[PDB]
Amino acid sequence: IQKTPQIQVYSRHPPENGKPNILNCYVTQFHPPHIEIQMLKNGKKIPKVEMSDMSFSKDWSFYILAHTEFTPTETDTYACRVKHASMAEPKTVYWDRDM
Amino acid sequence: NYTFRCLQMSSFANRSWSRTDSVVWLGDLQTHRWSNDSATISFTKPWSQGKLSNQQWEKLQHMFQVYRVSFTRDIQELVKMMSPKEDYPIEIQLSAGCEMYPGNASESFLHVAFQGKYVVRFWGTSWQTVPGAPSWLDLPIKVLNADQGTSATVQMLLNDTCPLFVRGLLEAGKSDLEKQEKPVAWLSSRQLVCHVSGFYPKPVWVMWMRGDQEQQGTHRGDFLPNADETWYLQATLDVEAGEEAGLACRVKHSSLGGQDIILYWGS
Ligand SMILES: *[C@@H]1O[C@H](CO[C@@H]2O[C@@H](C)[C@@H](O)[C@@H](O)[C@@H]2O)[C@@H](O[C@@H]2O[C@H](CO)[C@@H](O[C@@H]3O[C@H](CO[C@H]4O[C@H](CO)[C@@H](O)[C@H](O)[C@@H]4O)[C@@H](O)[C@H](O[C@H]4O[C@H](CO)[C@@H](O)[C@H](O)[C@@H]4O)[C@@H]3O)[C@H](O)[C@H]2NC(C)=O)[C@H](O)[C@H]1NC(C)=O
Ligand SMILES: *[C@@H]1O[C@H](CO)[C@@H](O[C@@H]2O[C@H](CO)[C@@H](O[C@@H]3O[C@H](CO)[C@@H](O)[C@H](O[C@H]4O[C@H](CO)[C@@H](O)[C@H](O)[C@@H]4O[C@H]4O[C@H](CO)[C@@H](O)[C@H](O)[C@@H]4O)[C@@H]3O)[C@H](O)[C@H]2NC(C)=O)[C@H](O)[C@H]1NC(C)=O
Ligand SMILES: CCCCCCCCCCCCCCCC(=O)O
Ligand SMILES: *[C@@H]1O[C@H](CO)[C@@H](O)[C@H](O)[C@H]1NC(C)=O
Repeated sequence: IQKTPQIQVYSRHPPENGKPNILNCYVTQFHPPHIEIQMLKNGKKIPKVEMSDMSFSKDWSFYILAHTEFTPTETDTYACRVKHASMAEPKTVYWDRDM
Repeated sequence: NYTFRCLQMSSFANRSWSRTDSVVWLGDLQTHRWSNDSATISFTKPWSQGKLSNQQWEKLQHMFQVYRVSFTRDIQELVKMMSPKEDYPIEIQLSAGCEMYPGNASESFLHVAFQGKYVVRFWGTSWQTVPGAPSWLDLPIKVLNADQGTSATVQMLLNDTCPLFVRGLLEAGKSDLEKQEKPVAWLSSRQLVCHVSGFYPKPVWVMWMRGDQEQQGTHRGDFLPNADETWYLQATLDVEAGEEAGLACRVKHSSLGGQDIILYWGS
């Protein structure tokens, strides 16, 4: 049966405003494996996002990691938005500026 | 201990469309991918061929190639014969490999899930349903067990090929498998958060401290992967404000020596 994705957003290096960094969006616990993942900068789709190969855990649920170059600043928001048959609407999780 | 796990994921949408993709891990490091759109198995490490020769690797690859076509045909044939009782879409996953233990020791496995639930395993010399699996699986599994050639090959692959190939991998991949990468930490925040990122291998200790005393309220989050074969973890501590003064996050990790990272809240 279907399992809804969990989404966590976190940065590879300490986030310091103005310093280039990598933002990660890890999407886990979902089934079936077909899914759509976008990373957003101020609500707009970021073009070059890299994804890992989809894989699954011991409990059979799927997972995938997306990541993109980004520069945190005082005025930009970032987010990860997922579309999946288990949800009526796309689900979006904002980076909290700390992680 | 290292576990080698070959993960196959096959999706069937209708009589006309399906795909199978696999990924292979040794411990927490990916060694291969095999995309449905690819004729051949891709290496994700310079040592992914282990100690096999180009010709053994080719024979082994050719068997898998044959298996991937056979698998697909056999499942579609199986859905036709059951129609209309087993409905599209169908999701089948297999996890197969071996776990290498202290000394010469290894154990192999082959588990199969259908619609996200474990239903079948290969054990001993045959395929079996696991208790609680749907009873329509009994007949096709009895049939597959009458296929002596497949049973011998699967027995060989699990009991012999797997451990031998993996010993070659651990030899060939030694310097990546034993790599050491140092974490960086930072603090944010009521709830104090110690973020620790970039460490490898996975074992790590992270704690909120006041002086010498470990703060028992420390909650370790989940380990989250970074995209460069390193790990991320945070540890959080709930604290009455003002009260933040004197706390530090301490990180102990093999890559650091005995030079722990110590970050004091308040600078
Ligand atoms: C590969 O290794 C297999 C063992 O390893 C397990 O499964 C594999 C796939 C991996 O996952 C691995 O990590 C696992 O540890 C090995 O399977 C073994 O095969 C032999 C036959 O070749 C089996 O022997 C027969 O056993 C039955 C008894 O079975 C029951 O009882 C035993 C315990 O008492 C249980 O362990 C079983 O699970 C069952 O509950 C006997 O009735 C039978 O005797 C009859 O046949 C023989 C001729 O072979 C005559 O000599 C006798 O007198 C009788 O007529 C056999 O002794 C053994 O059960 C089986 N193990 C398991 C767990 O099933 C496989 O053979 C290896 N294959 C190769 C090619 O290397
Ligand atoms: C995962 O991988 C597997 C295995 O590689 C894929 O399975 C194969 O998919 C291929 C490509 O679709 C398929 O080849 C078809 O065989 C058909 C008969 O069964 C042919 O009729 C068909 O030919 C048409 O398309 C070709 C290009 O793909 C054209 O070159 C050709 O001229 C044909 O074009 C005519 O007919 C088509 C309709 O098919 C039409 O659109 C055109 O306009 C024109 O009328 C293909 O050659 C194999 O049969 C499959 N091989 C298997 C199963 O072993 C599988 O699809 C992959 N899954 C995904 C999702 O990617
Ligand atoms: C079914 C037993 C598999 C274990 C045998 C160990 C041999 C190593 C194979 C490495 C590459 C395999 C790629 C996986 C192909 C697939 O699952 O469809
Ligand atoms: C089978 O499913 C595929 C994948 O969803 C879909 O695009 C298509 O409608 C189906 N193909 C046919 C011929 O119905």
